[PDB]
Amino acid sequence: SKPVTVVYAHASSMETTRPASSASLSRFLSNLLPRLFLLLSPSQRQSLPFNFVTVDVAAEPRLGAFLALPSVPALVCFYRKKLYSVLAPGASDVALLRFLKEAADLSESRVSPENVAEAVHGARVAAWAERKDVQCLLTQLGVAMTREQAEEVQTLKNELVAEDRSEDAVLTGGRRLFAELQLQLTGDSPPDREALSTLLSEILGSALSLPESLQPPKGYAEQWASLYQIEGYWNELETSPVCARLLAKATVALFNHEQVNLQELDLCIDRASGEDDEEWPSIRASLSESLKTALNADEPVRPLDEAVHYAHLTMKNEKDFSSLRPSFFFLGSTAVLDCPLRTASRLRRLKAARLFHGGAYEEALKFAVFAYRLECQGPVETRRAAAPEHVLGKWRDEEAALLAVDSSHDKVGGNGTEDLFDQMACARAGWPARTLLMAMYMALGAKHPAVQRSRAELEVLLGTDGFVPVVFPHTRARAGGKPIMMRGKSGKWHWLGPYWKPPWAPSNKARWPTGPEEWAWSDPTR
Amino acid sequence: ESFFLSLCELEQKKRTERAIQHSQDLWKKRTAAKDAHSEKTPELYDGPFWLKFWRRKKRPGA
Amino acid sequence: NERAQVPDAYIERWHGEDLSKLSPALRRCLHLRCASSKELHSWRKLQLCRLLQRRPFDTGSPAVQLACLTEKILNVRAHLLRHFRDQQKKKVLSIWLSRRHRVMKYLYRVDFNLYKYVCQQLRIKCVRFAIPDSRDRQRAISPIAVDGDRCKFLIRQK
Amino acid sequence: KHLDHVPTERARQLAEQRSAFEPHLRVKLEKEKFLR
Amino acid sequence: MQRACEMVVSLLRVDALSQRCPFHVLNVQILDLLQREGLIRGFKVDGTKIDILLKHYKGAPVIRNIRVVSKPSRDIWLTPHELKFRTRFNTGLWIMQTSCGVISHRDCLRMGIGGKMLMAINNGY
Amino acid sequence: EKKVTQSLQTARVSRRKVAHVLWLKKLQDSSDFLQEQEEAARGVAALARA
Amino acid sequence: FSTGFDLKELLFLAELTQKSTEKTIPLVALWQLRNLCDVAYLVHNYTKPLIVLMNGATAGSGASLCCLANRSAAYHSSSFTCDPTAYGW
Repeated sequence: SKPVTVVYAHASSMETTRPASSASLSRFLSNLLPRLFLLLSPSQRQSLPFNFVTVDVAAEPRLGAFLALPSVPALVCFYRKKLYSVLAPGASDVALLRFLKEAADLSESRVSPENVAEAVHGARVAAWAERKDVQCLLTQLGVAMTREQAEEVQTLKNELVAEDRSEDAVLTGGRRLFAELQLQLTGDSPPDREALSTLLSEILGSALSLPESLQPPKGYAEQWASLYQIEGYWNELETSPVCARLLAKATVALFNHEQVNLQELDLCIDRASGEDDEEWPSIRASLSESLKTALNADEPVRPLDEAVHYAHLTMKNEKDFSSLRPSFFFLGSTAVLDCPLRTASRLRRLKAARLFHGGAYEEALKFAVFAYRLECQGPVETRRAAAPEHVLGKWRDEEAALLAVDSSHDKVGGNGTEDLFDQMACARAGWPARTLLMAMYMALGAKHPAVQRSRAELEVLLGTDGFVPVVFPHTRARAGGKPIMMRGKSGKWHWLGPYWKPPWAPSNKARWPTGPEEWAWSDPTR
Repeated sequence: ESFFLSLCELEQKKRTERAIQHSQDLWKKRTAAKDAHSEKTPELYDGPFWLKFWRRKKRPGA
Repeated sequence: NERAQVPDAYIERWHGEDLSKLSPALRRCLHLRCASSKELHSWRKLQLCRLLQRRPFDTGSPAVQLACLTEKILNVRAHLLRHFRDQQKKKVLSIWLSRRHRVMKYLYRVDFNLYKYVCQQLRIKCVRFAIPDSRDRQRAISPIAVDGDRCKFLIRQK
Repeated sequence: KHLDHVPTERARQLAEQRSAFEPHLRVKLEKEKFLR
Repeated sequence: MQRACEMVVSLLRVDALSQRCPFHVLNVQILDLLQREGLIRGFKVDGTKIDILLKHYKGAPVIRNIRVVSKPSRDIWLTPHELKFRTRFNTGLWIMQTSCGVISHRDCLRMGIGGKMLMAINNGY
Repeated sequence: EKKVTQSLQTARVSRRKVAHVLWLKKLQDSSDFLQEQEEAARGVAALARA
Repeated sequence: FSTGFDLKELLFLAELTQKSTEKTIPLVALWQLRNLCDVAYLVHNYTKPLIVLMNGATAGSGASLCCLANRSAAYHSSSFTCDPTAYGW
């Protein structure tokens, strides 16, 4: 069906005895429309670019209220069942032509400009413009289509916003950069890591958040005026959830690689159980050169929205000292492939990226929780259930469960370098196991069924569901002093005025139990 | 084949499912209330002023 | 003169997405040049906050609060220059100056590396809190002269 | 301090309710008998 | 330590059945000793505050006099041989804070360890 | 869990800003002189070039 | 009400006892059984009145703490269920 539908509203019922205005416009409109395209005959209703439909305002009360037209008659346009600009009555002849010209452009022969004067003048006996596409027209067409995820039609409009124009960059510049990212994330094959790094640098305005493996090659009124200059389109990622959603998509896809195999990867998952065994010669001596490379590749330790200008700052004097640091991440080397626990965790991440790109959403979240808990809870993860009454540290702990464990329980998880305890002290530290999991909740939203189900699962799997924080009130003392009125014949206040509520006053509900009256205003927005 | 060991497997598995469903419903209602509060005009106080609550009478003497 | 400068930017985060729906005539009104003092002052806070923003929609962190308080102190100081009979606000300025001093003490013990980085960007005289301050005024701390680099007429006297 | 584990009133109430699969608080009125 | 001295005002009431008290780790341990002697009917931690019941007998309450010895601004210490002189020919209850937990004055002399006088219950001059 | 609230905050502010755009559109429509001056401006532009 | 040594505890005592060829009863099995007899005899031989009320429903063999008491009581909100043959105990 035609996406553009022009609705012509008029009231000709009252003028059945004496036409005044309703019939005057019909005579001119019916004679001009056919000439500009070359109530109406059905044959000529199919060659038009928009659906011309007429409705009587003074015939149906339900429809009259929906449009809510202050005047009569007036032309109202529509596009994919959405309100558009409305042409008010009493306008000049130039205004009418303008409205029709834009109506036929949204749907996307026509009369050439050289023969426009004769068509309009000759149609008045019964009793296009040279401007190119409007800037707002293209922007309004791309904002709505991106939700549909087009493949071939999206590329065309992307190329028609920058060519031999170089005239509008403060308005259309924001959408141009984000439009290219969607196209790159639509192809079946994995996107190019190098291509994404260059594109994302401009949007964020800094390369510090990007991984080191994809970073680029290594007066008085002027000095103080450069402090408020921030390079980066942050406004697009704060007041537009649609725009901010695409940002999380790139983070998930960055964990993927190029030289990978689906069959090989699948087979290796089962073999490497990540137990106390230093991986058998069966697994260590069965890895190809392609897989080895992937494992060693860099990944974003922190999200893109965290530490965008101070990521390179060291964190040496932000740690805690403790001789007791038991962990499974100990094999005489910091290398990924030189650890059994780390090796298993890595494999999971690879498969998660492929599933998300293909379309599998529910299955993708399963691997993310698997890996996050693997390194957190230790090798003991096969037991897919709640903690077996082993949650220590609670008030009035039972002695039965204390004797059912040993030193094994004391071992803490974490990442290779840091641990759980280090993260508690330093708020800037992080590890990939958390960045990957956090990149998925925002990508699919917070109200998504699957996201909601996975969010609650983590609480029960970690054995901490039903936590109630305890916080005490704060002191009632505040700065300043009591109200004081200046003495003398000059009545004036010193610190505070009459409208001052002390910190020891009762609640407003008890002071005004009557509440607003029936005749009171329900909107104090004066 | 152990009869006592298998009993604990079912008890723990069933308990996990009950918590997951309960938590999901609790979070849904928790966020629903906050959304409504952040989409209404602030209520302007119009009750009696606090003119008598300024001065107080604490314990006399020491 | 510096406080009266109006850069080429927008208020209320009026990105080009929404501004495209308005007429060119109407867009002038929304520019910073046509904005008021309240809108102009608010814009400066947003730019500085993003420089030390840990996560989107987060202003309670000590890093953000340190920058926000700095802009508020200068805003009141500029007003006192034009208005000199407003003696009621003289007491309010002291409260903010002392409040900002306590923030530095707390941030110094929790994060030392970050405390130095924030001072360089804002050109604020970094001071360490490792020993108690003496009672002598000739060697004690002075919250008024914290921004010695930005202010050259409020350092010391005789 | 907010992460501390202290036994509150609402904390125990939620634990009992979680056991009941999708058994709530109930009250009883005074027994008024004319034969007494 | 300050919250400990705030319990005497609430527990020292005649026309009352139950009184609230701020929650504290040290306060919980004190109530246990008093209940053993039969001075408190019972108590319950209601979260941010603890609800403690009051015991009465023939109208008058079981507690008639409370004396606070230890204060946050200082610390009273007595040797095993000095506590006996202080506490003699009396039925009072003195809370002693020893290294091995909290015990009454009667048990402190039995072990012979140097305790700390916190408060007095049913004490005269 | 903090990341979950980030998405909700963006949606909440987005709805508030949407209502603001509607108010400004009313002014434009309701304004007569704005349209009249704008209309005139455009006409002269093409005549000078032609 | 008091369920009286629920079936969950008895399951562990059965498999452990029958695991060995000699069927030697472990110490834990007899320790719990003997304790049940001590409490049952004390309530019956109480030297002072023992008032008890069954406010809840009784399932299985769990009425020993009310029937053997010196002064037993009941009310409308009470029940008596005892089906040992179903559980084979």
